Amino acid sequence: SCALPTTYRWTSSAPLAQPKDGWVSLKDFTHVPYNGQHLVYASYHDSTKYGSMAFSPFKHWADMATATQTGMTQAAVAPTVFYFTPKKLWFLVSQWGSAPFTYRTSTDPTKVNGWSAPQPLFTGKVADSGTGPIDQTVIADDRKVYLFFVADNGKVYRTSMAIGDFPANFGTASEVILSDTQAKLFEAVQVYTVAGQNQYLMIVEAQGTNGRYFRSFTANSLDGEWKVQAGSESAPFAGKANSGASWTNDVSHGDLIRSNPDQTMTIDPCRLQLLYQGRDKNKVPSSYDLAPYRPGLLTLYGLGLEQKLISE
Ligand SMILES: [Ca+2]
Repeated sequence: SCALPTTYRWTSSAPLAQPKDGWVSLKDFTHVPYNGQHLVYASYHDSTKYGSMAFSPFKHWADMATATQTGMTQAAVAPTVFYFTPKKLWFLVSQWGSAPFTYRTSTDPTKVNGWSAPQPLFTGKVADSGTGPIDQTVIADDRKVYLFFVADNGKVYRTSMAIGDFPANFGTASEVILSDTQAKLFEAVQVYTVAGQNQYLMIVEAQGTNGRYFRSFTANSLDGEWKVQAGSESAPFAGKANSGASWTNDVSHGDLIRSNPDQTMTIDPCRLQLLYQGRDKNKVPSSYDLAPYRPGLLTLYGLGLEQKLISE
């Protein structure tokens, strides 16, 4: 069985790429499989600001370090990329600029600067947050499309629309679905359909005493109740305690590897992997925004498909 484990254990790659000259970090990854290749969009930070970028499509993770890094002329910070089958169109969702969250569309998601003009996807605000809504994800079932987000404030938020309405502005409304301390429900929410397991998986980034880490929750439906799965820093979904990463304490904002680029955000638990951001634990960053984040890949320990998966 590929059922998600009670106790997670991973092995990690080394840093998978360095930012090209003029950039300090690569962050906040979103990945889709595309024509047999890895297609990764990301935030980046330079000396003074954030932007967004993509890597040239690459077959193997070893390839990521030399893939070409192309900046987007219109920033799409903390992006989400997927294919929306009921419109036969690719979507890139992001924060800031013309609306709290925006969407843009394309027939070919590898045209880094070929996306449509952004339109509003969400125009709400939330209470008790110094950032406002950040770090969206989007995911659908057969009935509805859902937007989940966080706010640096201990809360996870949700809104939805009918499947047949998408895309449109979700609007101004949102609901708190999880609440805890600021540290416990902080950033980088992601939600997935777990293939073959008849369930949904949520991960949320938390600030731990040893580093950033992910906490997991599961639900029976996207409009259902989320209950904690692996929520402690000592036994997290993914963190210093169980990553196998020697180079980074942080296990931070990224994307599980999706089996299917579509709007269901499906993952194959038999092939469970996390594309994350980490940073050198042996240097103290100048500032958070100058932190030297880099991509890394976790692969779950003990998979039946381990060898086939690791060797690609
Ligand atoms: Ca994200």
